[PDB]
Amino acid sequence: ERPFSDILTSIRYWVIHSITVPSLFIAGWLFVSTGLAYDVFGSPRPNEYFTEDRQDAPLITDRFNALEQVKKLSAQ
Amino acid sequence: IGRIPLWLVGTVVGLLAIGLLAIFFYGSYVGLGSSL
Amino acid sequence: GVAGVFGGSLFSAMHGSLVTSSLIRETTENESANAGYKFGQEEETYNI
Amino acid sequence: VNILGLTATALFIIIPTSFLLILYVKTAASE
Amino acid sequence: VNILGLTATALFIIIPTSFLLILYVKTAASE
Amino acid sequence: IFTVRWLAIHAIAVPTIFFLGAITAMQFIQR
Amino acid sequence: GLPWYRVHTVVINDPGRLISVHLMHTALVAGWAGAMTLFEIAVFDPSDPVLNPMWRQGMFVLPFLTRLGVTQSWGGWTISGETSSNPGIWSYEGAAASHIVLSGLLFLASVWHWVYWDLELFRDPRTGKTALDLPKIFGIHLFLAGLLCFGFGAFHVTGVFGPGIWVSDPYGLTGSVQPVAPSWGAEGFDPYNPGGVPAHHIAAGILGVLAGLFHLCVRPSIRLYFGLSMGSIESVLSSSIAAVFWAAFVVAGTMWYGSAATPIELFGPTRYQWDQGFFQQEIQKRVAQSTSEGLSVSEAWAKIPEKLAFYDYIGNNPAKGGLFRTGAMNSGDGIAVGWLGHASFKDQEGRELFVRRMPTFFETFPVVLIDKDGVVRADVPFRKAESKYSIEQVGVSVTFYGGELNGLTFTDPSTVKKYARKAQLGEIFEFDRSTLQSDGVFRSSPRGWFTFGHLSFALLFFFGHIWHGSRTIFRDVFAGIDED
Amino acid sequence: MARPNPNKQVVELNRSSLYWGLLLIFVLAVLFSSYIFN
Amino acid sequence: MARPNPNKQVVELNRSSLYWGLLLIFVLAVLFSSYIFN
Amino acid sequence: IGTYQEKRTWFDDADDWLRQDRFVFVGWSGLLLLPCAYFAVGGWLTGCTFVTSWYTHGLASSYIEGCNFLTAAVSTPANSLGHSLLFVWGPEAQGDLTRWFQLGGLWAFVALHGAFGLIGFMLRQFEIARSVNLRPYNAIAFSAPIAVFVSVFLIYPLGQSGWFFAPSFGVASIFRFILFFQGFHNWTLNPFHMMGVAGVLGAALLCAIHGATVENTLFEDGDGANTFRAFNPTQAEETYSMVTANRFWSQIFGVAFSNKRWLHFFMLFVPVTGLWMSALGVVGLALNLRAYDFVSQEIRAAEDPEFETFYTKNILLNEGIRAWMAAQDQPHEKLTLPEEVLPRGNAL
Amino acid sequence: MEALVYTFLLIGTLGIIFFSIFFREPPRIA
Amino acid sequence: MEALVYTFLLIGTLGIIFFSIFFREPPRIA
Amino acid sequence: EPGIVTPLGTLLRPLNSEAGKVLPGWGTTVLMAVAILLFAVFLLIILEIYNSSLILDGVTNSWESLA
Amino acid sequence: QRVRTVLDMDDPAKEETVKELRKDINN
Amino acid sequence: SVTPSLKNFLLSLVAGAVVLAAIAGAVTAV
Ligand code: CLA
Ligand code: CLA
Ligand code: CLA
Ligand code: CLA
Ligand SMILES: CC1=C(/C=C/C(C)=C/C=C/C(C)=C/C=C/C=C(C)/C=C/C=C(C)/C=C/C2=C(C)CCCC2(C)C)C(C)(C)CCC1
Ligand SMILES: CC1=C(/C=C/C(C)=C/C=C/C(C)=C/C=C/C=C(C)/C=C/C=C(C)/C=C/C2=C(C)CCCC2(C)C)C(C)(C)CCC1
Ligand SMILES: CC1=C(/C=C/C(C)=C/C=C/C(C)=C/C=C/C=C(C)/C=C/C=C(C)/C=C/C2=C(C)CCCC2(C)C)C(C)(C)CCC1
Ligand SMILES: [Fe+2]
Ligand code: NA
Repeated sequence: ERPFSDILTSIRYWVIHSITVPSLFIAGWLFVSTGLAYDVFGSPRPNEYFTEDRQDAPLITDRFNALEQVKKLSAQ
Repeated sequence: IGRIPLWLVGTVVGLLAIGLLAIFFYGSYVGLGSSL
Repeated sequence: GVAGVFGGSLFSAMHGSLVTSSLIRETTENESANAGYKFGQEEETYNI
Repeated sequence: VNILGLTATALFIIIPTSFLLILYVKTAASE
Repeated sequence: VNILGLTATALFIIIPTSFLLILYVKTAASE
Repeated sequence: IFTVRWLAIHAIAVPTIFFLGAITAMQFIQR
Repeated sequence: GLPWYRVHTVVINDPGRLISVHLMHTALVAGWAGAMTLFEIAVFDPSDPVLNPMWRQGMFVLPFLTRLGVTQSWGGWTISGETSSNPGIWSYEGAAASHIVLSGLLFLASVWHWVYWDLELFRDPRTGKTALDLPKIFGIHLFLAGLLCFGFGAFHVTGVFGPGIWVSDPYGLTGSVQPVAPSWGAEGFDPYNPGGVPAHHIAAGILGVLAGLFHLCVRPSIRLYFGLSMGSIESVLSSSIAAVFWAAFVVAGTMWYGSAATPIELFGPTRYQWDQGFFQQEIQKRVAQSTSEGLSVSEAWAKIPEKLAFYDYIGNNPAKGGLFRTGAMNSGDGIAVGWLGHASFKDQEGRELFVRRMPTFFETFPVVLIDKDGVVRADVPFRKAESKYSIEQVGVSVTFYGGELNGLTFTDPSTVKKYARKAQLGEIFEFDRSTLQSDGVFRSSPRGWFTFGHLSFALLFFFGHIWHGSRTIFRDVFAGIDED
Repeated sequence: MARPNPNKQVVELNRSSLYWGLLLIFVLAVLFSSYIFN
Repeated sequence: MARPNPNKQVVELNRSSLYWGLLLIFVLAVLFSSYIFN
Repeated sequence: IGTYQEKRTWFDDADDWLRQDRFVFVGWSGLLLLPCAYFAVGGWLTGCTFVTSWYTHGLASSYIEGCNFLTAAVSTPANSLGHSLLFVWGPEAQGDLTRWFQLGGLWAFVALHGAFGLIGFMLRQFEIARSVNLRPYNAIAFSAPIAVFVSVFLIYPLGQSGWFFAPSFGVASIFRFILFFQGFHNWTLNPFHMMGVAGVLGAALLCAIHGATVENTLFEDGDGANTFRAFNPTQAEETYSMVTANRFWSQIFGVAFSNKRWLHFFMLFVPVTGLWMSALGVVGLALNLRAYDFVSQEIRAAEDPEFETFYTKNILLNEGIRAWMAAQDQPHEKLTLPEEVLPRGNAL
Repeated sequence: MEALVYTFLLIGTLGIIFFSIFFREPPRIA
Repeated sequence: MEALVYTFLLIGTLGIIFFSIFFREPPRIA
Repeated sequence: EPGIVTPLGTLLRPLNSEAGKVLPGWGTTVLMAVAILLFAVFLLIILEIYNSSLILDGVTNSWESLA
Repeated sequence: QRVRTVLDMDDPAKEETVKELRKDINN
Repeated sequence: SVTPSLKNFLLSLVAGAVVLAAIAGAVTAV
């Protein structure tokens, strides 16, 4: 192929990656900072771990209606 | 082929890695998961 | 320490498996493969 | 008794049988 | 128990020891 | 590009840098 | 010479002596089946099918005899507690004797095949070398297996010609060996449906016959022949070991989770029936009914069967034993000789309390009495100082309904504590421990022992399948690499 | 093949393997005897 | 005499003697088991 | 194939490309290994970064919740889900990916993809060894990690009430799993676990000893003080004196290896045997068939208040572990235990 | 239990008889 | 009784160790 | 030298006389693969039924199926 | 007949009972 | 007839066939 030390010492590599790598870093930063991570993965924000109805940890306690119950127990 | 020295590349990469590790260690004492 | 004992097991098994996999044919199937090694032989018994 | 006689009988069978089998197998390997 | 474990331990000692001794004595007479 | 080497590198590297940016952003979440 | 772990390789290229060692193995296995049956008959006590069933007595092959129809003994007793006046040939001892005779005959056949190994049948007519036409042999065997599976499903388990199989109610009270109609719909794939067994065996036997005919006819391709090494018996061994541990995993899971083929009257309850409150729910539903109908609490608990009450007891849980707690459950907690009745707990205020039942994980569990709304109201404290919920402080009495203590009420805390500690384990029974010198620690059920043995064998056979597939694929480098 | 069985093989067990087997048997007995006696 | 022991002898037990020994052991067990179990 | 016509099909082209030597060998096993292993590793990283365990365990378990690398885990589903496969299309998630993440389906995703990735990696070992004509002892040795993974992450929860009691993929969750086995099974007292510990520790000892013995019995073979430059890969003769190694270890420890073969095998054999024994023990624990108590010692302790052994002390410690762990560790049991029933010592 | 031992000993003796008859060392005319 | 079994097993293991050390098959250099 | 001839061995001889006889090419490998994938789908069906990941109309998947 | 009462009566003895684990999204 | 679970299972079979075709296309894309 072509040695890794060959590619990593070339300036074409670095003019490609000085713009690709920070773009991915900023994309991850904005994914966290916009709340899109919370929206995609369902993790609660620090203020919405408890509601005014339940003040303890949720319990799924149901299998065939688990979707409906996690909808009820989640942050609306 | 060879323009920037590989040792300089590795030094910059290691500096960035050490900086990220230092940022992660700083984040253990601030914000979420910091006991405060 | 846990990484060391787990890695010691992993690397012992891997060395071992590797040396054992690359053993040079000196015996037949009705003998032990260990019989292909003689104590104090000068030649290497495996294909590194 | 029920169990001490059991172990006595088992040992009296197996240990001389082991001795005889050792000697016979070495002899038969020597044809 | 006190005696069934006793016969279990004695048999687990003796029967594989008998097997090993048969094979070893046959081998050592062969060589 | 589009080789097995390139694809195997990028499938690890691109999510790694994305996740590192994400975790660095998490370090500055003041609850 | 050979290592001790390679001795049995001397029959790899000897079909006659391979048949001989197979015949010897079959003789040993049949002889074990017969001898184990005779041992279990000699030590089995049939006088109480309700409180001392076979799965309380460590019976392992007795359930497998009872499952397919053998239910009577030559000792004049039936497994269902009735009287057998004509058990016939196929009793428990009859099956045992048949297996002993089969073992002897197979031993003789093994001797004959060991001596007369050099049969021209094993010689290839072209080259004169010893060979086995393994695809053709597999076709013959698959055809025979399909015929036997179809016959077993269409005549034995349907009751058309055989006796049927063991079928029970969902709560294990009125089980018996019955003919079973096949279920050809989706319910035929219900694991707990007994009708799935004849339908499976009929359909799979037909498919086995058709596939055996296919393998009799159609020769393998050269590509697949070389890929799977169909000329080597060790390839067949690796694939057979693979299929066998697949089946071992299937039967272990089926025995552990329960199915129509693993009845609780034969193998004991499952752990999930205790976890999910199966018998507890049924008992409480039967008590709630006939209370709405207008009976008091002293009756309608006497209406509860002692068999069901015994089922609702954690000492019959298969997951409460130990690796070295050996023998029968009777040797563990005594022979159950009577149901003491349901224990209802009340406080000084008159509200009803219930003992929190011990979960399956816990070797030991604290005694906790909880009200209807989920609030802990009493306990047996570990710290009898500055406590707030002890039996003495709360004033808990216990009243028994339906058993040998029916109508009796106990108010002294020293007895309320022991009855609450017993109610932690479910329904309360009296146990004779002097007969077998029981040590007061729970044993495991036959279904638990079966599952443990077969899961261990399944993993060991996964390793064996790996080893033999390795040996087949890498035969030419078995003694070493080519060095060039 | 012929009247004698051609697949005859001679099993071997040297002294080191004997010592390993004896050690395995006795160490298994030591380990499991406490559990068997319970 | 020498560095090895010259009094080296090989022990022999043919199949007829093995059968006689096995018969003796099992027949003694048959005879005496009724008394050992009492 | 035996000087036969062997007309080429698409299979021959696929095999030619798949088994071509590149930087990352794919092979036929790559089509199973690379997707499954990639998805398992990426799913674990994704869960430890973003996915919570707030609904299945009532726990914070991701970096976005404030956890670190030690305390983040992809956690098992809730016990009420039982042994459900937790398909994203399954009757629990029903296609909703976010609620599938919340319900613990990522654990089943990672576990099943990792199991099939382990199968693919073992097949990769087989395929590469067959390509280079080496014996498959590497795959035979790798059978023991797969046995451990199967028995621990699949067989044990399948024997228990649900995937909830499987280990959660994470550092502190594995520590939870370990302390749970101590308290609830007395897993240290299990002889199969004892054999596993002996195998692991003996294999670590064998690795260290060997390596030290080889490095200290080296032939000179050079002139410089750096011995690592005195070995060539194509060298025919040995690099270390086996004779001197044998003499040293026979005169130090009493016994030594004299056979290099047998030594490498023994180094293979000890950890594989230990891991297989531990896997059998975990299979026993799947059915709660524990080596928990010595009944004779329990009888003597019940009939004698003076009799105390370290075994009795450990039984007391396990009781404490279970009682103080249960309420937070098994929320489905809904144990609201008053402190007065919690076993305690004195003052402390 | 004791009947098991008696029957085992008797059938083991009969097995020894069977083997001594049918698997004896053949007398050689040499 | 059981103490006798434990002591016998330990002493037999130590005897096997003694024999494996001092009565080993000697490594032959040929 | 030949083997031992028996009447039963002569009867069974044609069933062991075609060792090493193969079809050229791939033969019925495609049909075998179709059968294998159908069997995999069937095993997945029964696994999902017994796992309660597949819910059907008349399949109770509990001990009440004994009723 | 009173499924609510039998539910609230099986619940304190055993919280893992399938009657408690089934159709409790309505609760 | 067809439950939602059965419909999702059949769609999952379709998706599995799709992803196998996709990885075959990725193999042949070289
Ligand atoms: C698949 C195998 C299998 C299964 C699941 C069962 C299951 C059962 N049998 Mg059984 N049996 C079997 C095969 C099996 N058996 C065979 C092959 C024999 C002939 C030897 C017996 C002979 C037999 C007898 C004679 C009796 C039983 C009894 C029992 C019951 C009591 C629990 C038990 O097994 O004891 C506890 C089991 C164990 C403690 C297993 C030991 C764990 C492993 C093997 C230890 C590891 C090996 C270790 C290195 C050994 C070293 C020890 C040494 C130091 C002494 C149980 C229902 C008993 C019963 O209730 O009778 C009615 C009884 O008395 N069976
Ligand atoms: C005429 C012969 C015969 C008959 C009818 C019996 C009858 C019986 N035996 Mg058996 N047995 C015999 C021969 C026989 N045996 C021989 C030859 C042996 C030595 C191998 C034994 C060894 C034996 C043991 C070890 C045991 C018995 C037991 C039993 C009893 C219950 C059987 C049972 O549970 O089935 C269960 C059988 C199965 C579940 C086998 C299913 C077949 C598998 C699934 C086939 C899978 C591969 C196949 C090729 C796939 C086909 C593909 C398809 C498309 C066609 C019953 C009295 C049991 C008992 O209680 O004894 C006291 C028991 O423990 N027997
Ligand atoms: C039905 C399945 C089966 C059969 C037909 C074979 C057959 C074979 N195996 Mg084996 N194997 C299998 C299962 C099977 N294996 C499994 C499950 C394991 C994993 C545990 C392996 C792993 C394996 C290895 C690692 C080796 C073989 C080898 C061999 C060959 C010689 C065996 C020998 O001489 O042992 C001789 C055995 C003894 C003299 C004593 C063994 C005593 C054991 C340890 C305890 C007693 C067993 C007990 C009496 C039986 C009850 C258990 C039973 C219910 C399973 C032979 C072709 C060897 C080979 O390929 O040679 C080239 C080889 O090295 N096997
Ligand atoms: C660690 C696991 C593993 C390993 C590496 C081996 C290794 C071996 N197997 Mg295999 N095998 C295994 C387990 C394993 N097997 C199991 C669990 C089975 C089922 C009983 C078999 C059945 C089997 C047979 C019957 C045969 C072998 C043979 C062989 C050899 C040739 C390679 C081969 O055909 O691969 C087998 C291929 C695989 C294991 C890959 C399977 C990938 C599947 C299709 C993924 C399906 C996923 C799907 C989405 C379902 C998800 C389910 C989920 C919802 C629960 C090789 C020594 C063959 C041989 O030539 O031996 C000499 C042979 O005849 N195997
Ligand atoms: C290891 C490694 C590496 C590296 C990395 C890195 C990243 C490094 C670095 C580093 C660094 C980064 C360094 C730096 C430094 C510095 C120094 C060393 C200094 C100094 C000085 C002083 C002494 C000071 C003084 C003072 C004072 C005191 C006061 C005030 C003033 C002043 C400041 C002047 C590489 C890759 C290559 C290779 C391999 C591995
Ligand atoms: C000759 C003859 C006869 C007789 C017969 C008989 C008498 C038989 C039998 C037999 C028998 C009586 C058998 C039995 C058997 C048994 C077996 C074969 C077994 C076993 C075992 C095992 C294998 C086990 C193992 C183990 C142990 C030890 C413990 C735990 C673990 C295990 C499980 C592993 C008749 C007259 C009929 C006919 C003619 C000929
Ligand atoms: C789950 C899921 C999936 C999958 C996915 C994937 C496959 C992805 C991924 C991904 C990935 C693959 C990610 C990643 C991550 C990564 C990370 C997060 C990293 C890291 C690293 C670090 C943090 C480092 C540190 C350090 C430094 C820098 C210094 C010194 C050394 C050390 C190492 C310490 C799908 C869609 C199929 C379906 C649905 C579900
Ligand atoms: Fe080495
Ligand atoms: Na204290």
